[PDB]
This record gives sequence, C-alpha cells and structure tokens, in this order.
Amino acid sequence: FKEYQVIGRRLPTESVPEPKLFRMRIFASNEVIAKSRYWYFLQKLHKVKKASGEIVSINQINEAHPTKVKNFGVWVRYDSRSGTHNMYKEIRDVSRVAAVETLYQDMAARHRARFRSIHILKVAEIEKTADVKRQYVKQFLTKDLKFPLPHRVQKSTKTFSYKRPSTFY
Amino acid sequence: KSKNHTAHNQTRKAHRNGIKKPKTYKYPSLKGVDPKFRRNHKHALHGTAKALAAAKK
Amino acid sequence: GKSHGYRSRTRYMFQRDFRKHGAVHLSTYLKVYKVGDIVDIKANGSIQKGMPHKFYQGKTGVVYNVTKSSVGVIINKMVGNRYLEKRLNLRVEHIKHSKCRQEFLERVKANAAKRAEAKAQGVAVQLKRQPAQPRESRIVSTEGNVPQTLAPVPYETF
Amino acid sequence: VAYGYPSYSTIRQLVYKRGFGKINKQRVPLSDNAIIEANLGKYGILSIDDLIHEIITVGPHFKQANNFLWPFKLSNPSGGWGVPRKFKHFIQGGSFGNREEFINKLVKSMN
RNA sequence: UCCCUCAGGAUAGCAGAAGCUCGUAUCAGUUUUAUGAGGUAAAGCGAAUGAUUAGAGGUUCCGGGGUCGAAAUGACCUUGACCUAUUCUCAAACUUUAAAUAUGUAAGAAGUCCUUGUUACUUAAUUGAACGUGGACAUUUGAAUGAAGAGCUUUUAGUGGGCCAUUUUUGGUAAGCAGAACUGGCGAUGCGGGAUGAACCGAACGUAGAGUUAAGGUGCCGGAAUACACGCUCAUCAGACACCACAAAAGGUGUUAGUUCAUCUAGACAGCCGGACGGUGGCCAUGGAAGUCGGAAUCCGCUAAGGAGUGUGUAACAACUCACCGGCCGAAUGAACUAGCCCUGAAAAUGGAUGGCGCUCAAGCGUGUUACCUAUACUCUACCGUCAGGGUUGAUAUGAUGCCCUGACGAGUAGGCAGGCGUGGAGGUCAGUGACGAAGCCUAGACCGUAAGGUCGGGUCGAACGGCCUCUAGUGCAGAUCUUGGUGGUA
RNA sequence: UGUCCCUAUCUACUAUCUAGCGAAACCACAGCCAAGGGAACGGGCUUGGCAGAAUCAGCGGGGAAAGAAGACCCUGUUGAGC
RNA sequence: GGCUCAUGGAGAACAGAAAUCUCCAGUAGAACAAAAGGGUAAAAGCCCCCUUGAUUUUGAUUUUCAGUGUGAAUACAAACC
RNA sequence: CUUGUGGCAGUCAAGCGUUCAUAGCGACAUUGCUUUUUGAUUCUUCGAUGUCGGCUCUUCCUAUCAUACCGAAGCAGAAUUCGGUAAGCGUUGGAUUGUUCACCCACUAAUAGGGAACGUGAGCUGGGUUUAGACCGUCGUGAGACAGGUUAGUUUUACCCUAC
Repeated sequence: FKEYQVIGRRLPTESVPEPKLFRMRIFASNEVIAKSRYWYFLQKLHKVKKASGEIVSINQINEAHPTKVKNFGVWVRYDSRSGTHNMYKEIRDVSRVAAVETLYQDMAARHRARFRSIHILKVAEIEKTADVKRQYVKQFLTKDLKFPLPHRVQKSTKTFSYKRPSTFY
Repeated sequence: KSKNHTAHNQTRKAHRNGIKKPKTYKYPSLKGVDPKFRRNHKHALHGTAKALAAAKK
Repeated sequence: GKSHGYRSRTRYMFQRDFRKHGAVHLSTYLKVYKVGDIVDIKANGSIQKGMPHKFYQGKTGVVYNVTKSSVGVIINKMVGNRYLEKRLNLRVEHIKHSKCRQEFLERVKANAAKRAEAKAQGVAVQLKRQPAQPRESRIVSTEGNVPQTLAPVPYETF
Repeated sequence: VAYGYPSYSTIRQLVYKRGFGKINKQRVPLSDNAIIEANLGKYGILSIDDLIHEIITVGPHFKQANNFLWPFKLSNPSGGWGVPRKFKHFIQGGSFGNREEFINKLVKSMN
C-alpha cells in the first residue's frame, strides 16, 4: 500500500472562478487507484464526478519518522452482510501505511470485510499512553518488556534429517 | 406442442449480408407529386429546352 | 384474439399534453414548407385527418410533394434487412421544421463568411470542427483557496 | 482492452522492432527509411524517427502516420500480467481498462 | 406470410456459385456535435382518476332522538350526509413530473453565393414555385475512426422440431415447467480448465520447432513453492472454489472482533455474612386484606440503609426473606446489543465419495505479495495450401495455363462449388508389355503420393494386358431386421 | 384327507459320467463392482474399490436377456367391418 | 348559425327527493349509437336553417405486408354539386 | 426436476392443564425436512423395460412398537406418558375382501413405519385389471357406450456371460 495526497478542484466554468480545491488522504497501492478512490469519496460528499472535475495534484506522502514505534488509533466503516457498522481498531506499527494494511488484513480476517466493503474514516497516531483503549496494544506498553518464543520450528531444505530435530530456543 | 414466434437470430441474419440504404439518385421520383404542378413543370422544361435551342447559334 | 389496429398501442403518444389541450396556435399554419426541406413527423391527436401511423411518430424525413392542407414526406423504413422509400401524405399540423438542418444551413454561411474574409488577410481559419480536446496545461492558484481536507463520513440511521 | 499513455521510449521500441507499414495493403516490414519517405514523404515524414515523432507528438498528419502503421502484433507479456485474473478492471486488481503510465511497463514486457 | 396448415409445403430470409460495372467511393451492427421523438425504471397522491388508515375543526340547513318547562325551526350528545385543513400506506390495465440503455435525421459539388431564361401552375403584381443559363468559392473537399475493394445482377442448395446462459420478463407453489425481449453460445466445435459433463470459464483449430500466457492451479496422485505475510476455526456430522449438485427461521457465557450506556481510591462485580425498621392496626372495599384482592396515594424519625412493601405464610396476624445499603477482600467491571468462524436446529433407504488419498499455527476460511506449471490461443521461424497484388522469353531454346516476387489467411453439420484418385467399355496414339510368363490372387519386403491411390521385389499361376490424349456409363459400399451364397461363437 | 402347522422318506425315468450321433435361439465389441456426471437407472466414461491360468455342476439377481417394425394412446388429409 | 354541458348553491301557488321558472358558481367532473382508449368548450357537444361529398373518373400513398390480396384509411388531380 | 397436496419436524407462545405458557398440549402466525400419497410436467422408453395383489426370499433406512441402559413428569406403588443413545434383536395366528387400504377376534414383549424398477411373473400364482363369448341396468333411432355390476377366459425360452 501507499498513502497519497489527492487535491481535485472541480471544472472551472466562468461565472464560477476558483472552485474550492478539495484535498484527501487516500490509501491506495498506486496513483490510478488513489485518483479513482478520490472521486469515489467526493461523489459521496459533493455533486461532482470525474467528468465535472479534475485532479490538480497527486503526491505520495511518506512517514514523518518511519522508524518510531506508533500506536495508530484507526476509525473505520465497513459494509457487513446484514448492514453497515462504524468500528474503532488500534494497530501498533512503524508507518501509517503498514498500520493500515494490517487493519485491512485484520478486518478481512475477523469480519470477512473485503477492500470494496471498507472505508478508512481516520488513521490518527495516539500521542500520550493512558489513551490506549484496547488490551491487545496495552500488553506491549509495559515497562522493561521481555518474552520467550517456545517451540522454535527450524525448517530443512532437504527431505531427510538424521538427528531427531529439537524445538529449543 | 410447437412454439409460436421468436425474433432470435433475425438481426444476425439481416446484418450478415444486408442492412443497406436505398442509394438516393439525383432527379428523384416525380410520381405521386401534385398532378397540376407536373402538368405545368413539363411545359416549363420544354420552354427551357426551346430557349437553349434558340441560344445555340 | 390479438389487436393490430391502425391507432393501436397509441394511448399516451397521440395524447395531447398537460394544459396544452384545445386549439392549435396559428404559427403552425403560417409556416411555409417547400420541397427538399427536412421536417419532423409528430401527430396532433386533436386533428384526426392526414395523421401519421405511430411508427412515423418521432421520425424525420424530407418534403417531396406540397399541396393544399398537406405535404408529402419521404421516410426510411427498415423491414428485415433493407430500407424502403415510404411516402407519407401528412396534414401540416402533424409536422414541423428541424433545427437540426437550420443549424447546419447557418454553419454553411458562417464557413462562407470566414473563408471569403480570410482569403485576403492573415490566414489561420481551420474550417473543420474538432471534438473536445484534452485540456491544456494550467496553473491552479491557492491564494485564499488553501485546500479543505475532506474525510469520509461515519454511518448513522436517518 | 488495456490502454494508457505511451512514453517516448516504448513508442520508439515498438516502431523499431514491430514497425510494419500498409503499402497496396500488403503488410510490409519497414527495415529502411526509404520505404517510409516513399509513402509518407507526401506528408513530409522522411524517416523512422520522423514517423515516431508524428505519433509521440500528435501531429497535423497523426491520422496518416497512425493509419499507415499496421496494427502491432504483440506477444503475451514476459513475466506475465501479475494479476491472478486479468478480466477485472485494473483499479480492482485486474488488468483491463486505462492503466495511465503502467501501459509502458506492460507493452515492453509484451514486446 | 399464406395454406383442412400444425410430422408437410409455397414464400421471404440466411447459403454457395457464376459473374458483372467501376476503382478507394461516401459506405459503416461505431463515436462525437446539433436537432427530434418516447411515457418505461424511478418518483407522486397536504396534484386529477381509483384505492385507503387516523383523529381535530365546522357542522346548523340537514338524515337518526329526546335527555327536557306537553312544548321550543331548542341548552348537553351520539350522530349519518357532508365541507375545511392535517394524517398513514398504494396502483399491469392511475398520473403533473420523468431517466439510463436502445432509436429518427443532419454534418455540404446532387454544396453555397450573385445575376438572369421558359411556364398552359400560382400571384394584385414585374410576387413566387420547380428546373435551369451564365459567373464566383476546391490547401481547411466543411466532425472522429475504419475501410478488409465499393456498387449490381442472375440462379439455385439446405432449412422452416431447435435448445441453453447473464440481464429484463409473463403464467405457475414450483419445475431439468410453459411462453416472450436483447445479446452471446450449442446445434454444426475440436483444444486448455471446472474430476466427470452439448451450453459454464479461457480460447476457436493447416503441418512442426522454439518462446510466452489464458482460464485453472503448484502436499501426493499431478507438470508447478509441504512459498512468504497478517488473522480466524478444533467440529463424538468440521471445512474445502463460481454455473453445480443445497440448506432456513430460531438459538449457544464455543471463541474472535466490534457498538451504546452504567459502576470504580475501595470498586462493583465479587462471594460469604448485619439489618430489611418505628409512626402504622396508612384510606376504602370485608366476618376477614394488617407489607403482598386491587383504585390508588408515598411523608418522615435516628437514619449505614430498608417499598406505608419483592417472594413463601395465614381466615386475618405473626414469622422467614428481596431490593436497600453495610464489618471483610483489593485493581477493573455490569448489562444491552452487533457480526465473523464453529456448534445445536440437520431424518431414507447397496457401500461411497472436498475427484481419491489425506490434511488441524492446514493440504480449511478471509486477504495480500512474489515465484512457478501449461492450451490447437499470442510472437518469431520453417514447410503445405488458398486468396490477393505484382514481375517476367526483350533477340534472349528448357515448360506464359510456365517460372518467379510480395502479403494476408486456414474450424465446420446440412449444403454449394472446384481439383483430382479408382472401374466396365469406346476412338486415337506409345511400330507399348507378354508363354525367356499376360491377368488374377498372396506378401509383419521396398519406394512415391496430405489423400483417393500408384509403382516395384518375392511366391503361386498360365493367356492375355497396359501408359497417355479424348468419348461413354448398369462406374467405387459397412450399415438398408438389404439380396444370394458361404461361414462361424454358442458346442 | 400332507392344502396347511412342517416337513420327511421311498420307487421309476431324467439330470450326472461314458461310447456313438449331434442341433437351435441369440451374437456391434463384449462381459467385476461403488459413487459421479450423463438421453435424468453404465460392461465401457471420470474417481475410487481392486485384479492370477483352465474350469465342472447348479442357480435364476443382472445383461433395462430372448420371442414380434406396441395390439393400449396419439398422429396420418392410410384403410377395413359395421 | 346560436348556445353551453355534469353537479352544486340560493330562491317562486298547489309543488314535496323529484313537474316548471329565475339567477350564481361551474376546464368538462357532461355529451358525442356501441367496447375501451384518444380527441373536443363561441366545439366534434345541445337547439335551429338548407341539403345529399353516403356522387362520377380512375391513378398514387399509409397500416397489416411477401412490401401480394382483402378490409379500413390518407392526400391530391379532373368533373359535378 | 418440483412439493402444491400428503407425511413428518421446528421457532414465537394468546392460552388449555385447581393454582401454573411450556409435565403433556397449543391459537394467531411462521421456518423447514421428506419423496412410503396425490398432483404438475413430458426429459428416457411406442422395431415393448411383461401393467395390481398375494406367496417366497434377502438386504437396507430410522421418522423406535417391543427389548438393553438412561433422563423428564401434574413419576408414592403398579401403570402410563414425553424424550436420549440405539436398527443388535424381533415385531404374529385368523374371519370377510382379488384387493393395496380397511375392519373385527385372539395371543404375544410387541403385533412400528418404510425402501430396494410403487423389490421380487425365463420365481410361482392369475383372484383383480384390460382382447375375443355371454347376461343385466342406464344411455344411444341404431351400430354401440359405461374408471357400472356379473360369469367363462393359453402366463413361452437359460445350454450363453456375469453374479451367487
């Protein structure tokens, strides 16, 4: 995935000079998707479609600090089989994009919600700890954390072994 | 016991070798045009023929 | 049995129009039709003489004959795999002129004016029409237009 | 179909390797800028690079240069399409429709 | 379309062939620009027609009556007829409005502009109308794209049971049911895939090589990662790939994620144990009701708190006990919902099928990323053929129906046409072969031909037969419960 | 009164084996199942189960076994008796 | 050529729900031989005046369609009304 | 194929059952499952797949009548009823009827329901059905008709392969 700034305006028809330039923060694997999604969302907010408007700028946005561990509190909306539901999940990751693709995977895994049936309402980094709601994140926010990895499964590149392989670590 | 009517394959049949325009000649069908306009028009054209047969010198 | 009468399936089309009932307005009759003039076919149900078949309702032809209360129109009738030359005899309330051909016949004179002018001047006429060209390179200025960051909406009932 | 915006490089590679012309229809390989300036010298194009010019920059004789060029017979792509199933639209994770700049990559692979 | 038509025919269509007139035209199952037409989807009913629920207001003049001084063209009602402004929900045979997709026409030499000619038509007219004469404007010839040649004609085959699929759709509980609309398919179609399948997906096919892919997959069968990555699921009836070979409502403190509200410095949940009261026999109903027959009220006292009472108990009390707070403990809870995968719901007959095996941080489900395997598809090349456009015996001997150059193409039932193969005879020719062996037959021997077939060697045999150019036909067999004759397996 | 409860036993002639003589019906090719799909009930197809010469006497599940261009029903612009 | 129809409202002896009379509103809610739909308000409706275009001659055109017939219809032309 | 119809089975629970929804039942609704009925259809078969029932005989299904062991109760006992695992085990003798179906008598622990080409005709039987003879009733002028009644009415072949 990638995060893209998409500024589209509206078609400048004289009698209407300087249309109000609407910016988005689309999550998309390339520009051809990032611009198609831009139009999809702005067709749900304003009377304008790709014919009646124009993309004036598309610019990839990178991570401010792409090696600081961050608690991403993401607000999301998804079409279920029966209805639609607004969710709040908390990803812990190193980039906004890496956190979002983990959300898309853990939404697809836990509610069978595929790409077409998910809207990313917001992806806000949680400033101060004690604002982290979910325990599956508050686990990894404990002073002087350590934990083993029992049952270390090494993998051969050959069919036969001679040693009776161990699972120690 | 049978079936009755279908317009299935009838387009395909038509378009295979066909759908064609009627070719549009110059000097069109002057038939079913106002009879008294015709009756006169003859004498007009005969007059123009005599006038160019006079002009040829 | 089945019904295939002349004015069959024509409830709503030979219907008059909402608050446009009653009399035909006289411009209809004062209008002049000549041979080679392209005319529409649209029946006025209030007038039940020289009225066209529902097929020809909506069609456009060209006038071939002109007589007292009526014209004669040539229409293209596809039947199977080939068009025929269908000659109608229509009273003058069931037809009108085509702005189709009016906008062409004024473009001919606009081209004639452009060319006859630009023959004896600095020439860059390009008489042919071109479709909607891919828009040229413009600079969009953000002076009191600092883009509004839109976000998608949460779901709510009503 | 798949379509997009053909770069200079990709156009040059296509008209070089797969340059074929329509001459008395008989689809004839170019192989020589004499064969271009014979048929398209009327319109002022005298070379392979002059033809590639009148395409890459949409010329007054674009129609003529493009209709002269025979429909390119490309092969299937080099490393495949990516795309497990082609016949979805590119945006969905398919291949068909307008792939803006990614046509260049596809076409060189198909070349 | 028509027929005593419905198992059939004529008809038109689709088809083949023979060509022909000319040479990129003004053609196109297409778009654009302009200009029509439409009454379907949607919408509407405080808009008409029709349907339809609810009150409020006026009723006043009027259909039901006194309640009442017998009595009120009357004070209070239920009232029917209505009218007014609101209200809920609807319409294949309602409608103001009104799409999308389909659909008409135009986008120019047969064009435009300026003069002028006849005419028995028309005009009050010297005005028109139709057709012209004579001039003028061809770079942009008056949108895009294509064009494989465009137009024209004659003749004639087969067919006229069709069926299937997404979408629209009628009848019907429904159907692998009946009948429609547009398109695509099977029929008439092989090939790769869905294990298998007429119709699904992918791709349509001369003979080969090489390369690359489609749909589909890559544990083993089985070519191809027991690939990588984040989760979910444990089933004593798991699950496993669209058409497609099923499962529903309703449930689960199974487990995962989520939504809203409430409690926490002793929470509160726990989870054990102190009290649950005085006034007061609270009003009426009654032998009786006193906390619990109910119409209902609801205050206080010290108050840590306790309904003028949540359940057992009595004729009625009394009593035990619930909220309600509290001595104890010590850091998250209480519901009410929502959906994921499982589980219950879940019963049919021979033994049994995610294709089989098996698979449990999968070889399951959801999703992402690469790599990888392979179709008669795509690219390059060879060769075969067909078609098209060309060159060339120009003295130039060896083939002008010849040779050669260049390009594209190749599926096929019914059917058409063309080029050939084979048989009995016929005319001509090779001064053909032949008792030193014709023809016939036999041949896990050979060579030619895409093929029909041809040619040769070996054997047997013993009297005729062949190539080529033409003529002619009782001319080519696997089927007809074919004919005759012979032969079998059963035996 | 073995019709039956409920069967049993016996005799002759068969069958059986031999010498001799020696047919016919039928026969696309044939001959193992389960499911699957499929002209909706397979010997052959797909996926499994499996599978070892030559065979003899019985048997009546199957070969939609054999006998015959359904005689019932419909159609036919086919007839006949009445 | 004159007029306006349904229905409602207010009114005139017998006469009342209904006989006739008068005014006011009245987009058709009437009427037009029938089925249904369309059409129509100084009319296509209702009342009154005169007639016989419901006529002669044959052709072209539209619907059904093979672009055959039949039926029905259209628009002219030439006569006479 | 379908499941209207039939058969069986849930969900909700107004209520019936002194009191008491659910011990046992259950209205108004509503979701299924089955192919032991009957329809709907006409896909297979009209150069035939022998067309009802019974007799015999095997196997299978479970939607369990009995038996084994259990749970529930408006279960004191006995008796019965409602379920669970469960098809291992059995589930009859007769009167009338061709009947399948039905209806009685009697014993039994019980006399459950079904499928397997509505199992089973080269296995039988041939009462019924449905050829030709014949009688009656009603209908038809009549020939004749009747899914009305009645009586008489040929049940062929294995020696082949497979299976056993």
